[PDB]
Amino acid sequence: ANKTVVVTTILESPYVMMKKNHEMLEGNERYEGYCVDLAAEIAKHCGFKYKLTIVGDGKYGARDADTKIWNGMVGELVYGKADIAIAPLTITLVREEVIDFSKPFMSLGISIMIKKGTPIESAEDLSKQTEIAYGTLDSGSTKEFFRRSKIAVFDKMWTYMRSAEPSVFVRTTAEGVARVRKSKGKYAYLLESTMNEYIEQRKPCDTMKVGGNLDSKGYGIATPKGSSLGTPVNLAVLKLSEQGVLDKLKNKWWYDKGECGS
Amino acid sequence: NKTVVVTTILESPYVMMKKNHEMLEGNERYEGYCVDLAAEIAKHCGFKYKLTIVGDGKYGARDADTKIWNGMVGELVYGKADIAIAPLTITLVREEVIDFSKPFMSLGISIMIKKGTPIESAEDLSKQTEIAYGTLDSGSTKEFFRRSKIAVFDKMWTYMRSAEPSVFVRTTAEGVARVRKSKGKYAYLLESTMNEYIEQRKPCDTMKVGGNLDSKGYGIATPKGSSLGTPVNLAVLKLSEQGVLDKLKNKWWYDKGECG
Ligand SMILES: CC(C)S(=O)(=O)NC[C@H](C)c1ccc(-c2ccc([C@@H](C)CNS(=O)(=O)C(C)C)cc2)cc1
Ligand SMILES: N[C@@H](Cn1cc(F)c(=O)[nH]c1=O)C(=O)O
Ligand SMILES: N[C@@H](Cn1cc(F)c(=O)[nH]c1=O)C(=O)O
Repeated sequence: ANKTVVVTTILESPYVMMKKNHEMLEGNERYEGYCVDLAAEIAKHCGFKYKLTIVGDGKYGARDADTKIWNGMVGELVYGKADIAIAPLTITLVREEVIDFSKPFMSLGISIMIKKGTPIESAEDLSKQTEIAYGTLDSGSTKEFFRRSKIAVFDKMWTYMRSAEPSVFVRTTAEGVARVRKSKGKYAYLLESTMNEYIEQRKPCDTMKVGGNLDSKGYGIATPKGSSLGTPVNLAVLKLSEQGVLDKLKNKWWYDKGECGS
Repeated sequence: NKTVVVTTILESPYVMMKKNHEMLEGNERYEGYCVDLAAEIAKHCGFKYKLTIVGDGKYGARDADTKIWNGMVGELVYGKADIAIAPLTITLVREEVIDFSKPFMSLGISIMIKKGTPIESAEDLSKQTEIAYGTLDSGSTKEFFRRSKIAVFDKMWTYMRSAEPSVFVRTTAEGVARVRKSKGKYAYLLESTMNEYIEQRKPCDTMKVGGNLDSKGYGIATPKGSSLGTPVNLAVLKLSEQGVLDKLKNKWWYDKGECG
């Protein structure tokens, strides 16, 4: 019979955030954001009840080279702890081999965040100098993009980042933002364009996205391989796209209440 | 195994007839982004294939009366082709009847005008009557307008469906020619990918205006449940991650730009 769907997700703004009065709230009511709204829409169109659960290790999902064990949200799906992931989870080949993904609900590419006034306009620019350090989220699809790239500029960037001291990798997007804001232009952060565009709209309005994106991809709703939820969830994503709901939700969480002007 | 029958469509710069194609044979008759993409997918999946241009020259729509699918979608649904490798938009009604890979290219509906036309947006088009406008007479753009509940787009559809003479065209080439020859009195609604290609082609007399009206993707399609779906999708993800899709886009779009 019908069972409550366990949703794995991650505290990443503005996708899932603690509500102001979270300390006296319980269950799903503790959270707000794009993916909270998206989970409600998907659940409504698919006819299920659900419980939002923040991934224990705070990771997206990577496979350890030695143990072959998956961590993060991907791990929660692979090992049967969650029924679905509704999060800014990038569709990647290695993940697609072990979990199912809907068609993407949001587009993005790796991008560059600078402190305003930093003399950098492109990845090439970063790669041709050493005064400004740069890095990525310490686990996830961005780091993997650099590790795997055969493109010379990106390989050069990876060769620098992997050996940089102190480490240029950060544990959370928030840590990356802090490092940009505090480093007087001497750190630049490589992060997904969606997060970058969100942060550019937040006080104190001291960061900006520069240059084109380094790649082009999408976030997808993920389920364990072969789950019966996969098909209706995908149809729901396509419906929400075609109805304009995904556009409305992006505007709601990114731009409608932006803090850095119009 | 056997030779995979690929349905596709003549649409620049995805599939085009080569110069001197009349003395060429088979796959060698054709060139373009989807020709290259088909070669890459087939190499990764280890199959031989035959490119075939869809008989009716359509993308795929379901007749409201007979419920029969035409175009490339129809070729898959009725067992005439094994796979479609083309700028085929992923849509809900199609996803219900065929399988799609993850998308290989992003696009949105967009506006093409003859340069100097006093139009900057869909809202602009919707608020006037001097300039006619239309879409490809079958496909996802037409369906977008037919189904939209957004006020500006519904207003546009209400005009287009009843316009006389017809504002709909059989091919993109026909829509572009109509823009070019109508002295600013016809604007064309078409996918941003095609728009951006045409904008950089002689005679350089058209431009894209405004933002895109939606955001979606093209996918590789197979008959529902086909065993080809899984390896083809993995191939699309590999080509994406390797930077090959970007290389192919750069090759077929901005490399052949003729307008500076
Ligand atoms: C891993 C890659 C193969 S990928 O990310 O899946 N695709 C790569 C390719 C360059 C690309 C990248 C991004 C997009 C893209 C386009 C639209 C969207 C959303 C708004 C809608 N997705 S959809 O499938 O078209 C829709 C009908 C629901 C999300 C992603 C489309 C194509
Ligand atoms: N979406 C990524 C995780 N992720 C998140 C970010 F904000 C970022 O900048 N880079 C990144 O890899 C994934 O799914 O691994
Ligand atoms: N990709 C569409 C077909 N298609 C092509 C175009 F060039 C266009 O402008 N509009 C459109 O619907 C589909 O798959 O129906």
